Amino acid sequence: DCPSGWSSYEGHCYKPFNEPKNWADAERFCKLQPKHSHLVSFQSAEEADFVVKLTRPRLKANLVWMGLSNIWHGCNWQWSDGARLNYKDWQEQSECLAFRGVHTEWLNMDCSSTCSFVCKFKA
Amino acid sequence: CPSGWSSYEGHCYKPFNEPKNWADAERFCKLQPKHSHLVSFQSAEEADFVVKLTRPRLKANLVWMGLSNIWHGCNWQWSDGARLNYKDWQEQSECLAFRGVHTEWLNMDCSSTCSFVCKFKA
Amino acid sequence: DCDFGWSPYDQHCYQAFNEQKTWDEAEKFCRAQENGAHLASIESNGEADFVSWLISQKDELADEDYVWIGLRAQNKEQQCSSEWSDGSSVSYENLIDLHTKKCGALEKLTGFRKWVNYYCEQMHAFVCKLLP
Amino acid sequence: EDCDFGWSPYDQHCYQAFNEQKTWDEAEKFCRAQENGAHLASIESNGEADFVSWLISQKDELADEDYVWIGLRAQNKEQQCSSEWSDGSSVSYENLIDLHTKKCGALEKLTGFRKWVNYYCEQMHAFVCKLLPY
Repeated sequence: DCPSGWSSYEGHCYKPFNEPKNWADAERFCKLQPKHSHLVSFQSAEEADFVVKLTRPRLKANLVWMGLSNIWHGCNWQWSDGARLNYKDWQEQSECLAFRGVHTEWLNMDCSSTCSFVCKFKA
Repeated sequence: CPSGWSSYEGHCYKPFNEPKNWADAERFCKLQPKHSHLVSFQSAEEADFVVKLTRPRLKANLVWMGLSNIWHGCNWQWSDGARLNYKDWQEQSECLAFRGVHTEWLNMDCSSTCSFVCKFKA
Repeated sequence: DCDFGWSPYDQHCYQAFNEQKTWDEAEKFCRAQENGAHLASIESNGEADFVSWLISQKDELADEDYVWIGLRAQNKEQQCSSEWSDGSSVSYENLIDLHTKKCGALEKLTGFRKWVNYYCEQMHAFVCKLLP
Repeated sequence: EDCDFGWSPYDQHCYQAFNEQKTWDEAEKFCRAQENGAHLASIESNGEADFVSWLISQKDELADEDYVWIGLRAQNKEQQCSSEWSDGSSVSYENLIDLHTKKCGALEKLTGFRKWVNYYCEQMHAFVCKLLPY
């Protein structure tokens, strides 16, 4: 079961927050909850639908963080000519994933953007 | 280069208008007095030379080059990571050809019949 | 058990979608279904037949000539012959006006059974497969 | 050896910046059709980064371009490269249907055509070819 202000779906508890935060601050806010939580993860379409039913009333059209960060690191970048990728000069930016409180489709956002969020833990 | 063959950068070339499939063309090149192969292109300048050579008698006919079965060796895999044990491919092979007036490559069934050019190192 | 809209065969669930999408978008669409499906892999004659039947029963697919399945070439090259018949390696190539065929499809002309390689960016119906 | 007409020498390679706007894949294909088989430029040192930035800056026709393709390409097949959620679970379900691939590298006008950025592969932009003549 779920504490007051949280909602239950298949053994987990979920709560949306409106306070805009960057990804790292949002994830930390969930981690500071009395039951240590995380930004929402989606394991199914039915789970995503439930979550947007939660966000729709108060988060509305706001962007909402989900628990995937730095999505362009780990892509196994290589040179088309087969040269060694030893020298590096990437811009220092990272992107994280978000959804709209209205829709389940994912969106890439700069990790320093401030968005609403939803926290999740297992009951 | 010997009589009937044309010279370019240390290699010898000869165009043939007799339509053959890819394998029969390649075989034919191998069976000439100087053992040759279907033409290979190592630069754009070489492709330009060959097209100059073909234009007069082969014209807009498709002309084979020495690349065969181009869709085999692509490391085909399943997007879900399943083992590719069972195979149910259509039996078809493609090979590459060029038009006798332009350097752009075209993928063709290897059993189509095209003109061709042979090549060997002098 | 399969969910609504899906058809069972030998422990997996399948659905043919009539929405025409590129191979990549079709795969992305399958990943957004249920607990994350993929384009169908075909691992036996019996599965090959069932997927053919599945396609044949989609009335919306009557005008459709190719249907995407999950076969994808992993080689980065635009054509997969790395040597010329003369033994030399391929470096120069003029593939400017040619589209590559690095994705696998089932085709109406051959009864949606035999696999054919085809152009990834062409837009076609597709079949997803999952474990329920 | 020797750079052909239109190509610029730096160290042992020849380079050319093209204002023809092409997708990443078309740009790589076009480079492979040049001379003895060029490729989109790899950048392997600070001096080469300086050189490529200068070369783009020398191209009058590239005045209003925002991105210029170079040969950086992601090899991971996934459409986003985080395979674990922050909660530790593996990614299976994904809902990327509205988005487009960002797995190609470019130089960008905003930062002087020096720092690498990733951008959308199917967008048409100017590009730079690098050749080892032979």
